[PDB]
Amino acid sequence: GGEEVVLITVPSALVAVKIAHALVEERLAACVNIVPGLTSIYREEGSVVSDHELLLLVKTTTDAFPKLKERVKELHPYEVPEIVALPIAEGNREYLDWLRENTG
Amino acid sequence: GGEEVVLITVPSALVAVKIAHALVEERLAACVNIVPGLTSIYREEGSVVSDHELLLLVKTTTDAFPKLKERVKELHPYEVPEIVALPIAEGNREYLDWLRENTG
Amino acid sequence: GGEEVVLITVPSALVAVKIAHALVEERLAACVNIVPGLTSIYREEGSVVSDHELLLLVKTTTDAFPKLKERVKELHPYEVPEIVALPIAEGNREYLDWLRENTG
Amino acid sequence: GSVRGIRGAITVEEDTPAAILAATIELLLKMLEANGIQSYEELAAVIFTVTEDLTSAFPAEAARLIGMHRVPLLSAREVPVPGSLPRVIRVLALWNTDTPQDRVRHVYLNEAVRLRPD
Amino acid sequence: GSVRGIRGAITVEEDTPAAILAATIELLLKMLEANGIQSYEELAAVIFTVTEDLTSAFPAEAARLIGMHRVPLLSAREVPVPGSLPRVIRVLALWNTDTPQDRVRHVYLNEAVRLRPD
Amino acid sequence: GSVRGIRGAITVEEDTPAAILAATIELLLKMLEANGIQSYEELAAVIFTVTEDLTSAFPAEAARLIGMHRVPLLSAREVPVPGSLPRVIRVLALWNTDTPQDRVRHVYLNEAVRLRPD
Amino acid sequence: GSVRGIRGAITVEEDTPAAILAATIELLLKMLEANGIQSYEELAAVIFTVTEDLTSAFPAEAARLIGMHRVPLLSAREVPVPGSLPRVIRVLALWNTDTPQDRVRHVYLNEAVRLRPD
Amino acid sequence: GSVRGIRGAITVEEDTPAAILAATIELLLKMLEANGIQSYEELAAVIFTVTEDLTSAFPAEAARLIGMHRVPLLSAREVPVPGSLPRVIRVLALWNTDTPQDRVRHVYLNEAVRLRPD
Amino acid sequence: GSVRGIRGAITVEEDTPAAILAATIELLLKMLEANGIQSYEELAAVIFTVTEDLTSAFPAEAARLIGMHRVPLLSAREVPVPGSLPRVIRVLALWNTDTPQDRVRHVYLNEAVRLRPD
Amino acid sequence: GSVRGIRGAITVEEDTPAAILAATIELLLKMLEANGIQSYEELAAVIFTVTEDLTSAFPAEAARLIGMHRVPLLSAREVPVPGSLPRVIRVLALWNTDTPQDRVRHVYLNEAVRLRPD
Amino acid sequence: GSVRGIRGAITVEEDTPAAILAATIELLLKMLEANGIQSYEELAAVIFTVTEDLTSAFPAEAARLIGMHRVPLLSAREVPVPGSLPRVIRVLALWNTDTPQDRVRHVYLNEAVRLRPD
Amino acid sequence: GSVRGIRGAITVEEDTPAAILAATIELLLKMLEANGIQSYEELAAVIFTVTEDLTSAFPAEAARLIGMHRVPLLSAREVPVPGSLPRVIRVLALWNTDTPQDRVRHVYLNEAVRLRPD
Repeated sequence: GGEEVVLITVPSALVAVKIAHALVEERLAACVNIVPGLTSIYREEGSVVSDHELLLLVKTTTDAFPKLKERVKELHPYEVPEIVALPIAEGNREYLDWLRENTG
Repeated sequence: GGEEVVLITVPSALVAVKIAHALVEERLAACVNIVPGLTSIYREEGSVVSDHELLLLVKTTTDAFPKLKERVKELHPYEVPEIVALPIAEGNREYLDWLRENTG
Repeated sequence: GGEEVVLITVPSALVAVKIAHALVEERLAACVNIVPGLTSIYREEGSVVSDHELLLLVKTTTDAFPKLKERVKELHPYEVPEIVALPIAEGNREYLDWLRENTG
Repeated sequence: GSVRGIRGAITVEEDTPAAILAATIELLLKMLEANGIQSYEELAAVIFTVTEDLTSAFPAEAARLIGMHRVPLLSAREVPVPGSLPRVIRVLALWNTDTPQDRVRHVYLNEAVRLRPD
Repeated sequence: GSVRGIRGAITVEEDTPAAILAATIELLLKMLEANGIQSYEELAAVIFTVTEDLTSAFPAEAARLIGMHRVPLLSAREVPVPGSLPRVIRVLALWNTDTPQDRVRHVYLNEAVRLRPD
Repeated sequence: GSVRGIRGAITVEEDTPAAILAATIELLLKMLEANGIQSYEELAAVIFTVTEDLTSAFPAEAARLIGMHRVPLLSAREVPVPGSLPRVIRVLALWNTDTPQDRVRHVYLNEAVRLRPD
Repeated sequence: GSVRGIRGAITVEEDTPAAILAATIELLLKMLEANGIQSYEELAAVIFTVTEDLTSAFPAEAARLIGMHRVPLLSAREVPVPGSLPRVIRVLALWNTDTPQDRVRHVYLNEAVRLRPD
Repeated sequence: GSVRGIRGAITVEEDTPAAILAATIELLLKMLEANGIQSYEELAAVIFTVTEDLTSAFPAEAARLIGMHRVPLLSAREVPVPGSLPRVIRVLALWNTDTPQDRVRHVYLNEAVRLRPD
Repeated sequence: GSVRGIRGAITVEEDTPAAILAATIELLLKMLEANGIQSYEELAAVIFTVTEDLTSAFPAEAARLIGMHRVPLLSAREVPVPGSLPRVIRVLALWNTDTPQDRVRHVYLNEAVRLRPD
Repeated sequence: GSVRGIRGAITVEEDTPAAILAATIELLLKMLEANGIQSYEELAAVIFTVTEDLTSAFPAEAARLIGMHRVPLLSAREVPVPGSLPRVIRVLALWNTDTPQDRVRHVYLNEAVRLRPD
Repeated sequence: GSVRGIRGAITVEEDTPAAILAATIELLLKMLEANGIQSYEELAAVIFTVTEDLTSAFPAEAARLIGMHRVPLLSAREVPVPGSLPRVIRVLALWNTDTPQDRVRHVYLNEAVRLRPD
Repeated sequence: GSVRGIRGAITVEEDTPAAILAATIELLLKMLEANGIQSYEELAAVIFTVTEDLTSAFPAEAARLIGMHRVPLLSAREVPVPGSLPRVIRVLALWNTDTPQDRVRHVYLNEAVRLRPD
């Protein structure tokens, strides 16, 4: 069907809301879930560092993904935003129809 | 193998527990993780609204999915429950064997 | 591309940090997100029980997965660790290139 | 033209910065849509107030996420009257319009509908 | 027309809902009479503030007993400066008039007269 | 004419009445100079708010030291969001002007510059 | 028949509504299984008590998730004796059985096992 | 015979001894009427619980105003879960009857009706 | 048989674990003697409650010093009504007997005699 | 050889055990790398201190995740000077080296850089 | 020679000066015996820390009862992490020895054994 | 060489930043003079502790006014034992010397002389 869940990692609530709102408002997403309170350990430059972060789960479709990537890059305060899409294998039919109706 | 992770979004702890318990008890799932404290931004009717919500991560299999969808629809207080399955590409073999033993 | 998100469930912050740090430090992962505060309902032996748990989201690749599984089994205090990989369908190109550069 | 205040309110379930900001956006945009406001140039000022139980974020910050960069924003804390509706964000906007007082629409969302003056 | 604020204040002897509401009515009506306001259509908004020791009722509720159903009403809690006059209800109304600033009358009742800017 | 709010803020180092009053004067006069206001007749009202840590004086008193005797002055206490800038005095003035929204200047002094919406 | 109380206890790691409800379900179902209770018709009443550190949810709510809709449910707060096991949910059920006192099984889960009367 | 619990609840508007006692009487008598209890000889015990905000009187005292002099009366304080219905008096009576569990009536009065298990 | 509650109470002079345990034993044994109970097999359950000022020990522990190992024991904290008798330990036992309600004896010791329902 | 202390500090955004442990690891490893320490055998002791707002975990625990099992670890709480940088973890290590005092590197991370003695 | 820290800990049952002093002596002497220290001349310093619940005495005083008159003694209060072992006295001694790090023995007494790094 | 701690203490009359800094300087310089320390290169570290009543400044800041820029400085809060000398600043310095333990001089100033170990 092409429905996807996109994971976007953001540094703060302002960013999380700003992006989540823009994606839904602009129909690049039907639904965005914000998961607060993450602890992030990652490699940076030559070492391992930590950060805070929040996670956005964006329920979108593959055809809108190229637009999403550009819009997120414009809003997200990083050189390299962490944007990855995981595929949906199957799901509630009405829900999936709904995502398509509200996306694009 | 057909093992899957199902994301179910629920409005409250009572619903989260009620569903999670029913799915595990009835062997529609081997394990359910509840992630509290979400903020949900989504399109509703003609506008963008927010809600609270919790996220359930259900470790199940594809063959039990049709039953899961029906059971969740019966318990979940929405016209259109948000139920989506993400596939598992690979994993700990003992764990995956375990999920199958405990599901169905 | 083979990029994957691995879900590892851990019982405590010490374990979560110990594993997350080891995977990133050893280049089995480029990035690990720790999601605290889970409630876990699962089948154990003959009944349904609950636990606390934290969730690790590990951004790694499929080729390093076999090593990850062994390293996690060594660190994780369970007979059967819950380690499952979900595939990445697509994503930010720079990000995905970054994961590969930092993994392996 | 003259000045008409616009009021509205929204409730949240928890004192989480994301919830506050998201709720504030929903309310501000809904107020503006209800009254047909296509530009922030018509707003003299916006005053936000919150109940004593919401301290993790300032609603005024949300206003700048929707572009109200030049709208004066002030905020204050509400009187803790026992029995009042908890976790409430209230907004008063001062609108430089020629709209009659009884043609200005007010917005009450979520549990704030119970406090609507109807 | 332009906008002129109208101020006034009243004190009460105790934090009893009836006293708060009664005092609020007395003050609002007196402010309106002082300035010749025969209609609430001229009010852009009314802002009420109270001291930290009055928490049993919202003054804004009184406003709807005298019919200000369409007047936007906002309220906030005051700064607890030591030595200040206790149990004070203060009101700022924004009036859409052509009255000069120095022709707007302000109302101070009961012990609030001591804080009148004269 | 219409109404435009004017905003500004200033910080102080301690909760000393003299510091509060002096800071308030500096901010009010600077706001008025920035916008070319030569008379208080153009001000509909002024609203002052302060953070929870400034309780030794009322900023509104300073306003009468610079002659704003007829300008309605209201004050309120701010929401104590953790991490906010401490000891801040904020002012919203409502100005009866024909100045476009984007031609109104706002004033941020001392450490309040970090919270300027730029 | 006569009446026998059934006791049990479970601990949780945090005061999260989901944890409380989940733990309560685990304990109630385990108590009923231990004693062979296939119907709630045999329960005269259930009394839940909790320690002072669990205030986010009522254990009694969990009882209705497992269908005990007609079982009278009462709850109370426990005595905060220093040194006691924290975050404990205790349940006393009154069972209308003919089971001898020493044939009634009690259930202690998680860290509550340390307080089992053995 | 066997034992069936009887539950009910009532709310009051204020923590006034007269209100507590009056409310307690209303609830106890209504519970007894609902279940046809013409004598206190059938009651094994009555347990009263109250919310944290009612401390001016003991509901158990009311029970002796309606003649339950020989009925064991115990009382306890409830768990203060945020968001719960305030000022609630709850009663569990243990009734030595042969009435089936589903034929026992429970009583919820005033605002306690919202918490009825229906 | 049926169920009859047995009540009693005792006071202590200080919140010392030894005093609490000793007092609890005295009261429990006296209740059992008063009613001729030679075995704990007849007790369905025992519920202990204490006033807010006794937190150094759990009365339920005393019950196991006199051998009530199989009797379900539950405890709860009492409502702090001002003017109540301080440092009071109250016990409700549920007894599976055929004794008429008016033939069950209740025990009040030390200063608890003043609260006896006579 | 002689003894040189090594200092460093790191800040965290919230009092979450995972954040504390992760931050502590980052700081300890960075200090050791900065000074070329390839073995914990050179450390006489490590002293950790934290600000008053970090109570969910002990930084010393992190030290054992990176293998400092034989290094004596002590911790203490810092003086709450108003205006200080919040949520700070500070570490003093005592290093048995022959390194001159001015060749020992110190590490300041995140917002702790503002307190670096430069 | 070099410097090695020596650690140990002991718990007490109550905050009684005699218990604190006695426990401190037991721990200090045991640490010194474990490592063969026959003289206080080898100790550079001793740092004592205690948990938040021990305030009746200073452990450092005990050190002078066993003759450590010339050993610098410093003390500090520990971080109150919830769930930590209560009533704990911890000691870090800095020993001017040539003993390898892994040949230094550490001492954990009473309930402090559960926190031993093994 | 080896390591010897140097101790001293000073009291202040009030919690004023100037007093704290001035007192800290006096004490640090006096300690260094007493022991003939002409350079800070000999100090491995300095640990400052203060009583619970001195929170307006950090003594460690004073150390940088006298040039100890490269000396690791750590600080901690002291245990509030009732009856202790109030407003006390204590310092432990770790000195890399060959001075015998009994040839190291300690400094007690102002009211701290009463706590000197003599």
